[PDB]
Amino acid sequence: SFVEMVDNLRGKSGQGYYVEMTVGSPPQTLNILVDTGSSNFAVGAAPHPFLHRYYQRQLSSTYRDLRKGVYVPYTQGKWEGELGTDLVSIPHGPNVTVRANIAAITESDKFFINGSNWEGILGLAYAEIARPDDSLEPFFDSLVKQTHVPNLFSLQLCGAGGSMIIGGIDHSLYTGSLWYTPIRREWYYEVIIVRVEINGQDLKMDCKEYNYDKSIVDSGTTNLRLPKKVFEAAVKSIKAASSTEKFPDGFWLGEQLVCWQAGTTPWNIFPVISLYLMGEVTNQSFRITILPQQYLRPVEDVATSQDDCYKFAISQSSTGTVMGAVIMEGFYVVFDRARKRIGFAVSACHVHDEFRTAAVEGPFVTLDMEDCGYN
Ligand SMILES: CCCCNC(=O)[C@H](C)C[C@H](O)[C@H](Cc1ccccc1)NC(=O)c1cc(NCCCC)nc(OC)c1
Repeated sequence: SFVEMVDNLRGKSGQGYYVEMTVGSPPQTLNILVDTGSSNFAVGAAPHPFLHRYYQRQLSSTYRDLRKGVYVPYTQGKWEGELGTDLVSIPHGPNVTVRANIAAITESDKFFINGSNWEGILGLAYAEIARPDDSLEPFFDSLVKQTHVPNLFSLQLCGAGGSMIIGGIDHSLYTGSLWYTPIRREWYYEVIIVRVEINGQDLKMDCKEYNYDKSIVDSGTTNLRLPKKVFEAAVKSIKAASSTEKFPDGFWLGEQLVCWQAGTTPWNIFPVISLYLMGEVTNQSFRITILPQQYLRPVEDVATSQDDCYKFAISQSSTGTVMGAVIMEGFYVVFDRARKRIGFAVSACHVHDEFRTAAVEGPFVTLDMEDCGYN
């Protein structure tokens, strides 16, 4: 019975999705960003301009110091602090309490986000990328070891809350079939993209380019991030499709925003993006189709609530493909750790106009999918 965990997430793709958690004895309540792109559980533990509250180790009778420091650098931001353990619970999660590793953040740089309403981060990926090293057991590993919570969780991120189903799959959160792609290696949630189409036209690149470095699923990043060569081809194709309208080159860099009179956004001139993922069966893939309503991120114009403004949510990467929050929105994503696979289905909170639809479709036949992984 997962109904208690439905709608247990708040926040947005721009500043992160967070779940409520309690740490220590007596319980201290904190809002924690859910991050499938990392593996450290860390909380603000000292005053900071953008923190409304923080973990007070001194007030917890169950806190234990590990006398070890830690620092984590991300694509954006970094923090350092002191490692320790304490009792942790998830109010709108499974009814259980675990002793988990906790990094008490004492200094940070461009990590906390003004007005985000979260005070910590829950890294849900594997120990291989945990800092300072892989012997620091991540939270979800601790959860599975100390309780009977099954070794999987699912994320339903919704655009303009959501759900994190801890320990299972809630069939009422999606429609259609779940399609699974193998987790290539247990460090990030690494996957293999075997084909990319824009408005049904193949990008016709060596599929190794799509995974150049790696390809990961990351709820803790906003954008779809693409390696240089793929980003240029994708932007070139998207510009061509919307060429009847003018945008400054800063828009295509995610710097500048674009606006239109409310209700006149020309969605039809922006193409759909189809990402084909390696399937579970020999020579078989499936595809997920991304609408422009996902990669044109709505941004509030505080000057005049007249227009509808958007930011281009596709950016260039030097560390491989990242399927960020705008890609996961509208899909139900199953992180099936027990079976080393990630499932995609159309979400019940799917983004839809009236002419096109986000979709998860298969099967497709794709030869030599193994040659698409970077080495
Ligand atoms: C040590 C090995 C593990 C390192 N693993 C990463 O480094 C991954 C690739 C990355 C994280 O998901 C990071 C988590 C995060 C979340 C909030 C604030 C800072 C960092 N996220 C980003 O670094 C990132 C976040 C955002 N926006 C914040 C809202 C998130 C929905 N924007 C970016 O734009 C480039 C990058």
